[PDB]
Amino acid sequence: GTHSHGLFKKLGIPGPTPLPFLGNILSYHKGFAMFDMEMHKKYGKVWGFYDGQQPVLAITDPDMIKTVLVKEAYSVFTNRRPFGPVGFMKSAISIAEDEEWKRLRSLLSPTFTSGKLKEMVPIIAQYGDVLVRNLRREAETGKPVTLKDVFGAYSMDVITSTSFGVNIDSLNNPQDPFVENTKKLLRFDFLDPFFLSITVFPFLIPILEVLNITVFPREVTNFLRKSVKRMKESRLEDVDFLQLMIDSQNSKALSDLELVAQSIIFIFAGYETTSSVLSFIMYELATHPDVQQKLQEEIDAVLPNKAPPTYDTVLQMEYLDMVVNETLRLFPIAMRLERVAKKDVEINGMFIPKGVVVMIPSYALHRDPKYWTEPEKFLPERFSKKNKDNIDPYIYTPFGSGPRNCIGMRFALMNMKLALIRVLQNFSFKPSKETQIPLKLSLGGLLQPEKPVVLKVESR
Amino acid sequence: GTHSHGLFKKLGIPGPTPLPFLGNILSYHKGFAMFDMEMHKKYGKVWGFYDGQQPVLAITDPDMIKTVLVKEAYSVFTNRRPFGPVGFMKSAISIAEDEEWKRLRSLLSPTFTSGKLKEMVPIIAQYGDVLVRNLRREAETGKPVTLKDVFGAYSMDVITSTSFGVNIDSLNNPQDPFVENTKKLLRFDFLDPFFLSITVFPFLIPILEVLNITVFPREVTNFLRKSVKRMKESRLEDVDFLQLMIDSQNSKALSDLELVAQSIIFIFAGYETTSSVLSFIMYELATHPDVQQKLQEEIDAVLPNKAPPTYDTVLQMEYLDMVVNETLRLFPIAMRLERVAKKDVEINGMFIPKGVVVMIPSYALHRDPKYWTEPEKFLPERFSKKNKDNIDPYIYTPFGSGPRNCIGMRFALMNMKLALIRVLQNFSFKPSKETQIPLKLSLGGLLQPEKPVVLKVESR
Ligand code: HEM
Ligand code: HEM
Repeated sequence: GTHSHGLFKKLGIPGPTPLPFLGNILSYHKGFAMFDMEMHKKYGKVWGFYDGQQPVLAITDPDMIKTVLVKEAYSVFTNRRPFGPVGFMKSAISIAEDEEWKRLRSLLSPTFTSGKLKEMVPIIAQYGDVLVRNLRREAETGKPVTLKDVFGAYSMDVITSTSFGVNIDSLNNPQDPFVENTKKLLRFDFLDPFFLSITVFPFLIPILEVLNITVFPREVTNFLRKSVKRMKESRLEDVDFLQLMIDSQNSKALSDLELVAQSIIFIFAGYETTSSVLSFIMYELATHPDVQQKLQEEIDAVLPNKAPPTYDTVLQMEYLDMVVNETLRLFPIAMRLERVAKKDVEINGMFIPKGVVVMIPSYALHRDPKYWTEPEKFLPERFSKKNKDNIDPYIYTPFGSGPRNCIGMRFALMNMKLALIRVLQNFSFKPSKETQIPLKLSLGGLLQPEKPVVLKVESR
Repeated sequence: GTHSHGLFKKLGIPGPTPLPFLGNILSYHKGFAMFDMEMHKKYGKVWGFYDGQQPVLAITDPDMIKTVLVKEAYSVFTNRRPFGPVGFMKSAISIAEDEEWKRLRSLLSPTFTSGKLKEMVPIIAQYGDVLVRNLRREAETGKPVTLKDVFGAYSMDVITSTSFGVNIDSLNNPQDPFVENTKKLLRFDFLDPFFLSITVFPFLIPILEVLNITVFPREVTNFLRKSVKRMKESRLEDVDFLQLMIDSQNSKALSDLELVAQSIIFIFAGYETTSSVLSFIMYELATHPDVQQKLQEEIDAVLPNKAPPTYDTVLQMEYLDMVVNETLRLFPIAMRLERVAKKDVEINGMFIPKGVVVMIPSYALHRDPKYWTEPEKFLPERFSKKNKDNIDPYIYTPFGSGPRNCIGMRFALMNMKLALIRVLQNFSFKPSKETQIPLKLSLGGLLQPEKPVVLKVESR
């Protein structure tokens, strides 16, 4: 109906007037980012809209954002919006709620410490070497390279080896059953017809769940469930995420099925995200030769030509950090951050009813001219140690913020940097005739290039 | 979704471009009649629209209308659009389909013959007398009279006595259990929130039916079911619709439950319809004193003052027939006629896919300036025996047409005429200060005055 559709009107909150049943979902016809940009421009600091019957409050004031993401994380804003239909993946840390979430976050946090990270570096390193060799041969036969294919394959190689201990060159072994399964763990397009229908008829989710219909492919999760079981029967008895998880449940203990839910959600959270960002980075480097050259000069200085990167030397590369951060400013692939008000609240003068989704529009904030000079331009100096103090951590939020921020942030940052270093040590990347310049974005539910980035790759 | 929403586009048929999920239902914001008028003006002869995902083809060419309502009634256009949730009322003749319908129509047709009608006339007559006495006393204490209350009560008195043999003065016995139940059998507002939701989510109807949720009030049908049973146990053993029905099943025979379904649907089809039209007629007569006076003169001529009307004398009153017909031209209370294409068809050059609802917009056609001079004016002479041959029976369709037209047409016409005669013999009807002039129509799903017609009633 429209019973909920008078909420923001009643609170004096501005926003696009909702249609019966649909709410404002027709405003998604150009994707999430364009919707949020336009609403921001038109309504200002705060606006309300409806995903079907679901009220969503967008906030843009960084003190408000602090209150939601940090200060009242545990009291009120603990969970993201409910998500289904799911089966056992209900126990995935990204989907879990309240005490169940707070428990998983505790069990898993030790796994993502820098100390653990540093021990994982040799493994990630090995597939940098693989990425290079794959790159090199796709180059010495001089045709333009599809980044998503080579970085996609890199993204997988690193997850498997660092999570399970499965050591596969996915690019050259694409019909390996493990590869064929895990490669299906792509990000959801919440603007596709199934999810729009679920948004308009959310009362159908329980019907789907009772039939065990789930948006995580059953065949894949079944396969991974069986794989995990056999590896646990290979480790017991005879350095990866699985081992650390195996060891932790070896004590309120990581259940068997819970363990596998986390393994799967890690792939899901890390696979296409990491691939996408690396593609964006290489696009920026290719279209800004001066930046690519300067980055190559830093790498060569820190690592006298082609010395292998280490954890310590990665942390030494300031310009590398700037390029990664500025690319993430332009392309915050989550686009929005979300928390549900689990009870009535009044934050910074504004009353928010229980059940409202409070949304932080990262993409819109990242490109807001009020906080960023020439926001559409790629300018790494934004993040130089001189200019860096100028950056509000509640305006710049590519990994979110607070207790429920990206738990794999450190790993993803390290992963990408190690990829970039090895790749840049060996090659230069340049536009091809069929490089899309300037880059156009998908008008779908995922922040990605409209067409895959294709670059000419030249050996140094 | 919108899979169906490209149908008319594919057939080159014009119409309002549909929204996802909703189709064109937001176009109903001013009711059915205004929607059809506007679409007619804007698209012309034919147009297509979507009630949710359901394609509806509106036709206005009288040869096309003939083909649908008459020529291909049995082959293709046998049923109206499916209607639920219903329980046992599935076997009501108005709701039944195909062979089940064709059977019920045969079993029930003998009941609505003129010969039967004439035998029912004394019974209907008695409640004309009751209507008058009720009117007279509400008048001699001189306050403006709410037509829907007095005609509403008349409408019920005639159904009960002529259908079951229940003889009640409903106006003065409003808490009689029979009255209290039957008075709930009002017409559905298909633009109310429940029906709009069912239109957008028709896949929910079977879920409702398996829980025996039904749009016919269960308490009422239960009561009427029990009543019918006790009267059948009073007739057996020891002139109305029930008796004629009782006698017919006394032989492919009218089942017990089927009998009761028909009794109920008759009330439903006859109660508010008859009341509404009588109210419209009195409104026209009150606002056109010359017409009311001329009608009173005919009645007095045919029935030398206050002689009781008979079947034969009713048929003698030409100006009475003209006034009734012209009121029905202005206010065709069904508004639309509908048939579903049960298979693919090509009528008059135009292909119509199986499953499309073909709709004839009676209200729009009744007020179409191309077929009617000054269509908004009340002009009984339209239907004078001189001008009457000028009337296309597929443009003027207040009772529909073909094998599935209004089976109670004769009865309803006789009923109203007998009411009007008795009422006009005794009173004159005039505007009150709070009479709405000109009359405004409801913007809801039912063709009715926006506010109830209230008239000053004066004894002759
Ligand atoms: C550059 C790549 C990545 C980006 C841009 C990214 C971004 C994000 C963002 C914005 C959130 C939501 C934070 C919030 O709501 O405040 C998130 C959550 C999460 N991410 Fe990442 N992520 C990336 C890679 C990874 C990787 C490699 C992992 C590996 C484990 C991972 C695991 C997770 C998990 C488990 C959550 C949910 C945390 C929770 O609910 O407790 N992500 N990510
Ligand atoms: C002035 C009052 C009335 C008007 C304007 C009216 C009008 C209509 C219309 C337009 C239809 C659809 C015809 C078609 O689809 O071609 C219809 C159907 C029907 N009407 Fe009436 N009606 C009235 C009174 C009555 C009464 C008193 C009865 C008593 C039995 C009745 C019984 C029915 C039935 C059973 C149907 C469905 C017939 C079938 O599907 O076979 N109506 N009516």
